[PDB]
Amino acid sequence: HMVHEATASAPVNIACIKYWGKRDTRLILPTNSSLSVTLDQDHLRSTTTSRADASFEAGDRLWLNGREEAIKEGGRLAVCIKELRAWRKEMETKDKNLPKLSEWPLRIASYNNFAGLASSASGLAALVASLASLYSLPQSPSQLSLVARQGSGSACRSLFGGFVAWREGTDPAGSDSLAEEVAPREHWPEMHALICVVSDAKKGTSTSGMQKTVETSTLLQERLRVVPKRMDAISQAIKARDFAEFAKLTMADSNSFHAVCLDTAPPIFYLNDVSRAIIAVVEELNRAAGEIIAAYTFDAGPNAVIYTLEKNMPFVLGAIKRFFPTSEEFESPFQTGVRDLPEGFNTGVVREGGWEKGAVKGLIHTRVGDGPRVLEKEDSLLGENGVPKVLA
Amino acid sequence: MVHEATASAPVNIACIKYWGKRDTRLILPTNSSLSVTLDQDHLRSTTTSRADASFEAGDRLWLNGREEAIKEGGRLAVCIKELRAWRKEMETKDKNLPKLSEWPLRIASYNNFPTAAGLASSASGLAALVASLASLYSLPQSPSQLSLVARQGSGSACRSLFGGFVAWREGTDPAGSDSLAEEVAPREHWPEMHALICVVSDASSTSGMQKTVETSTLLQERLRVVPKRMDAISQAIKARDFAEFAKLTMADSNSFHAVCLDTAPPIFYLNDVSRAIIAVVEELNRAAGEIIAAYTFDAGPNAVIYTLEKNMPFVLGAIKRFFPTSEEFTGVRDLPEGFNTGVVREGGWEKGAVKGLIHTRVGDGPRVLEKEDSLLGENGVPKVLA
Ligand SMILES: Nc1ncnc2[nH]cnc12
Ligand SMILES: Nc1ncnc2[nH]cnc12
Repeated sequence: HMVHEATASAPVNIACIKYWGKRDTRLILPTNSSLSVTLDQDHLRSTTTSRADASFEAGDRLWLNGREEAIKEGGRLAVCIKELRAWRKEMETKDKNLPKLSEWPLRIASYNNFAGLASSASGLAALVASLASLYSLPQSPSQLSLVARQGSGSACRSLFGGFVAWREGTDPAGSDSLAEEVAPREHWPEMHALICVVSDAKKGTSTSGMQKTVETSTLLQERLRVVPKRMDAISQAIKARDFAEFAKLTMADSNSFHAVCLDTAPPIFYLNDVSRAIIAVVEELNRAAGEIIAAYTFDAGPNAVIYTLEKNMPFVLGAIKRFFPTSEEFESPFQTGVRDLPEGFNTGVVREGGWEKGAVKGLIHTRVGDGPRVLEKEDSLLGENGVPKVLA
Repeated sequence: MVHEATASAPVNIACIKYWGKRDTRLILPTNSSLSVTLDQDHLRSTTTSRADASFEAGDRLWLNGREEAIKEGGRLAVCIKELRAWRKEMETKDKNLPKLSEWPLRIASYNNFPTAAGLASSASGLAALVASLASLYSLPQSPSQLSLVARQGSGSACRSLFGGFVAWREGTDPAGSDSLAEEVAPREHWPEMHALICVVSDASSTSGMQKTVETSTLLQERLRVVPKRMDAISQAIKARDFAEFAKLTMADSNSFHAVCLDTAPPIFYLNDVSRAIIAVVEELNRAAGEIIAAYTFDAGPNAVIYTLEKNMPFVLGAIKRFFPTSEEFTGVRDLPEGFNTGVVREGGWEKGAVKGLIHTRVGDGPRVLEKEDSLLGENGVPKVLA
């Protein structure tokens, strides 16, 4: 009984130039280009096993984190599977001797090792990489990113390692809305990142959200004029390894994104009081250093990502650890240490009384990473009958 | 013959926000703004001015019982100089008048704001100084003309020279002659307009706003949008259309805080309690089936919630349901049916997260007061000293 199965992981990525707004909601074509750093799969990843077998019971089945997920026709997962099956069928049409993998049911199981960390970009990228390997697709990562983009917009940027653009494109059919390497991981491997996972228990109760910004935010129209300039500038900065300009652009575009969220009617809020305190600390770190050594950025929630070159991570750790005692124990994967605040650091930028333990829940030290990884049989999430090994 | 005048001036709250100066010396703004003047029965700044030929040379001023320096070329000094010059014009035309302009000034001011409210006081404070000196000197100048002096001395002070609904017109004259306040509608036009100030627990405007001017790209689009909001909100006020007034007020408040966020470094005034109040007001409007309340936020986390007098019980009820207030600081209605309490953290907020509530309403312009209201003793020193 021959087994046709592939397992792949894909990385998380954190946008420096933010995706926020679609011009086509079905194809997921964006209102502007975006640009991200791919993070190290040694620390954060999604992993997906896909198997096709002529003897599986009819109908595809998919599990996420051990719970079966319905694959409704037309939805994000179904569309991705349909496009990748079509590319496999094309191979079979050209070479009639190939086994007819495209005709068989799929069994798919995925897990991430993650807090409020956005899991859809790495998750859909892992699905695409896994199925592309299962089907031995000839398509390039760029071509595969067209499919990932339709599962979840920022998933397309997780098809590459290093520093990665999503080019907005101008084709109404989306053929040029895809990811592109701006610089590979080996160009600037010292780019590290500290993720600050923030408690968010004082609020009430993104795809629906960002379209409300498109519909109602007057300030968004100026953001769309500014983003191309930041794309060009941050690409130059990465190519030049100019950390200060990379950092300035990253902080400016993060704040720009949260600004147009605030300008939405009704307003959209993601930063919380802890997020703002982390910004104050990073801003004061750069000021006291007399040099921009760290850059915060925030996606659609209060967690901070702080970019810094490895050599300056002890300053970032020192500042965060000084003001934000964590409930989770912290070990750097590299045993990176902690340095005292630069002389002149104004501790008054943090509230009187400080922050209670757990206001920041925990820290994750990671760095710029490679693209998706095809794994070995040993890593499979599926048992011998095609049902996941772990069911929640 | 004692020459002494006491006047009060109101606080005002901008619906269309002033944020950004095109001229920092004359205080000319990057855009027009528009506010509601609040009732001096509730919040007021009060200033007594006296001129006397036998005072010791040099003007003196006290604020809340503490003496304040009036250095030449400073804001207060230039304000006094301009008003003195208008008085000297009177004495030139009428040689019989006493030479009040030639005599030293003793000035005392006080505001009645609640302890720890976080309310900005410089605007009503300078408006009261201007009204008091104009009364002392018997100046003929109109409120509009006086607002030029208030504007130069303290910006949005110019909008407190009028009651009701007041515009600060940005003007185009580089010397500022047309950057002044103008009445959009008097208090009597819409006296039903009430306001609930929510004093929020909070763990620099002048320098701050110029950083936004220097660094915010989104500000440049805000400056294109504000004239549209000014026209629309003036029409809504004239039509007494609360829902349109409310939408514009909430939109421009959020626009202001957005360009603060887009400043480099970013400026943050709203906090998590501010955000919760916004969630409650928006859900109140939804559950009520019509817009009955409008939040707005200035340079800090305090909320001001506009509402017609008849709907204040709903607004007060919703705020007191989720934000129990402090001891250190009225009929209420239950939440409308269908209000989703999920828009607030479970169980609401701790007591004192909102410290207290001030219920006020649209009010008239500055008031000239009586001898009994004087802040000065017989010798021209304040009655109450710190
Ligand atoms: N790991 C994953 N695989 C597929 N879809 C996902 N959506 C979120 N995470 C996912
Ligand atoms: N009442 C007042 N008088 C003068 N200047 C002030 N600044 C703030 N409040 C004031």
